[PDB]
Amino acid sequence: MASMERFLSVYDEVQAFLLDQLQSKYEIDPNRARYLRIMMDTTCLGGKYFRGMTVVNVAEGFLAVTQHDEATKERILHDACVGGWMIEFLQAHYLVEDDIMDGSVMRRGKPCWYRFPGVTTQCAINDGIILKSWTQIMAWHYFADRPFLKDLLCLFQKVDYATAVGQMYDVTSMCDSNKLDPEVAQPMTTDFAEFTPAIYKRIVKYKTTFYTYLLPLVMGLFVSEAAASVEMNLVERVAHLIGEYFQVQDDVMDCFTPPEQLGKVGTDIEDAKCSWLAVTFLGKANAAQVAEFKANYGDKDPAKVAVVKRLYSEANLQADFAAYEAEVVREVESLIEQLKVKSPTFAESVAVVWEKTHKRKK
Amino acid sequence: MASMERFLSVYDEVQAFLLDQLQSKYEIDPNRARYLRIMMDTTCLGGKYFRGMTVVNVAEGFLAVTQHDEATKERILHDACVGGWMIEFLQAHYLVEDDIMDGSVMRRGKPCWYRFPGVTTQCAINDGIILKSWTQIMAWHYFADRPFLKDLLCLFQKVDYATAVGQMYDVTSMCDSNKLDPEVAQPMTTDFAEFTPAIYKRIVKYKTTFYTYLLPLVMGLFVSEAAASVEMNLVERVAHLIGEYFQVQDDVMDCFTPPEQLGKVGTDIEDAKCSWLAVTFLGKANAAQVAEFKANYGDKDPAKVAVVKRLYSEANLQADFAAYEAEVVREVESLIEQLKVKSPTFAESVAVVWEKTHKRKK
Ligand SMILES: C=C(C)CCOP(=O)(O)OP(=O)(O)O
Ligand SMILES: C=C(C)CCOP(=O)(O)OP(=O)(O)O
Ligand SMILES: CCCNCC(P(=O)(O)O)P(=O)(O)O
Ligand SMILES: CCCNCC(P(=O)(O)O)P(=O)(O)O
Ligand SMILES: [Mg+2]
Ligand SMILES: [Mg+2]
Ligand SMILES: [Mg+2]
Ligand SMILES: [Mg+2]
Ligand SMILES: [Mg+2]
Ligand SMILES: [Mg+2]
Repeated sequence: MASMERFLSVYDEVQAFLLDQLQSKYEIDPNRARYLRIMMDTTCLGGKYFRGMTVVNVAEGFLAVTQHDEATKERILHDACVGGWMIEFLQAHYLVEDDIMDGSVMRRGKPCWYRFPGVTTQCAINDGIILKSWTQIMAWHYFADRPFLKDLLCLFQKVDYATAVGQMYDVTSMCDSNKLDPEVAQPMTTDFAEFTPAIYKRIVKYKTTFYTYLLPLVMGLFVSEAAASVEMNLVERVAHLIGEYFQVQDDVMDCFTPPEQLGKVGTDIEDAKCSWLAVTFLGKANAAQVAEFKANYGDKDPAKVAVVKRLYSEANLQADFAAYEAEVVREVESLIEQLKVKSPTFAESVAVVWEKTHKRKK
Repeated sequence: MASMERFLSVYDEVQAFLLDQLQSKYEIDPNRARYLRIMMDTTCLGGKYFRGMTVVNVAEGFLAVTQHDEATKERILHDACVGGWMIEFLQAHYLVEDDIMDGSVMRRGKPCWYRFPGVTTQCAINDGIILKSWTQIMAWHYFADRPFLKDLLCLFQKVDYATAVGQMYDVTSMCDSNKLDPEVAQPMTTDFAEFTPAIYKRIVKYKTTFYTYLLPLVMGLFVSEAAASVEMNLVERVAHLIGEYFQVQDDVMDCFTPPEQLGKVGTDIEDAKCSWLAVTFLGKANAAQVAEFKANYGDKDPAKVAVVKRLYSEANLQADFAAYEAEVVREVESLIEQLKVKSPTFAESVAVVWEKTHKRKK
């Protein structure tokens, strides 16, 4: 509501500072400033801002149940917005490199940045790297003399690294561990032995949950100086859980949601990704169903994709997702309940985060 | 050399720390731990270690004239090495992405990281990103209670951003600035109107000088708690001057130093880089020489590349270089003299940095 407007207003402020500074300190010319402005806008906007708005929400929750002088209310909320944009830009960074890494065509209804007619792949790689650097400029500039600066940055470091590590689990999830070797070329897996719930869970824990859930939540606490007033173990546990469900949704939608609605084009089947559908399929498939899977998965051929998708339809995975959903709903409620004990209001924020995640169709 | 091996010993400490942390905190498996170990070795080792050793030298220079407890001596020298390695991992990061962006084949006598038989481009982009995250994991781990932690991290960020911006100038140095529009396909320059000394200076200042000279020198002062005893404006001026000269050498070597000596294969001509040779050549070429250049520059064909090299030879470009060097000598020497005023030992450290840079053959 008033929350979204404030968040969006801050972007313009952040962008102005960044681009103005490129002029006065970095000798940028008008056309390259425009290039980076459009880059920023394309890769940072048009998402649903779940991450960014979570830190705002968490911050709002503590303001509402307490009393603050108007000045201190604005500092915190502005800080929450800047923090949120740090996260949004960090995802921008990830999505840029990820689309290149996954050979994707579309993101958020437009071409992937690296596929923009005037954008070279080589430049896109560096653009992505600029996006992450931007998070650091904005933290030092806006949070210069904040008590939480050191904790915020340290946490940002840890989360970004966990995500880089997860991306390598993800991007190497179709290879055989025992044949993984920089010196020797290696084909994708034939046995699919490493398509297990445990291995799947580990990829997702790192590539997704830390920066999508833990960071927005804990960052919200940081700007409020309210970390102490929650059971951090619970925050961690609820972030990993909602985070995992989030990625399961993403994996399902990759296959089943029309691009016209999703805003992106699926590549999981073609890239031989250890997705939730593939693992769950191998969890229930008979001998003939497995054999057909192995002969068709991980190949660009549009016909072979249809054989996998057909197999996915026949195995009632759509319904296995419901049984997973139901299970997750129980666990989330359980953790929300446990969060109410020390912080009834943060638990409400987590409830909101959950409902948004639960109800999304992207 | 003894100090070299002492420096390398800290690399083993850092590696062992990173890798052990991946096992105990990141659920890494032995095989991926191996992969990342070899990635680290290939990307971080085999260079001259100029950047890393420079921070060791700076610190050694202050220790010789200052009063410290022996424990404090050991700490400063260990910090020096760790900081040196932060910088070497930062270059590792830049070199991995840069070799992808420039389409290069060889780095430090071996294939570029992305050209390793079992590496692939998509995980190489991420490996590169991992390298930079390591610099931050290092900083936070080894420097946690250090008074210079905030200054070091803040300088590191700015330097990193500077470089990223510089890579953006570099990678778009062959487009007409007016044609720079992400919406519209990007044809290479035909007039070469932007191959001017001032435009060349801008690229180099940002892509090279900050991370190659400024960062290690100031790093040496931070870990030493010796920043107050230098004129920082002098440090900046000398860093940018020696840094530019360093890059000039690199551009010359790209074309003239045989790959067996250089440890890398030149791509500047192929990529249509705004290199020193191109800028200098275009600044003295006659009408026919310009024409033939325009007809052959920026193409992969080895016969084309040969003509540009043939043209460069006839243009007597080693004579422009000797004239550039002779003046750089004057100016560097003048800055070293000025540094002696507040800091004779730092001045001497800059003379050593310069000496090594001046007669490097790769
Ligand atoms: C972490 C994942 C699964 C990438 C997609 O994130 P979103 O679908 O939340 O992307 P936007 O809201 O930013 O578009
Ligand atoms: C080539 C440039 C200008 C980047 C630095 O490379 P170096 O020449 O310092 O490479 P290593 O010593 O790290 O191999
Ligand atoms: C950590 C990077 C997040 N990646 C999410 C993507 P993926 O499913 O993990 O490749 P996408 O489905 O949005 O392209
Ligand atoms: C950060 C940019 C430094 N890269 C140096 C390279 P370039 O000449 O700038 O591409 P190389 O010649 O070592 O490949
Ligand atoms: Mg993807
Ligand atoms: Mg991906
Ligand atoms: Mg996906
Ligand atoms: Mg290069
Ligand atoms: Mg380059
Ligand atoms: Mg070069």
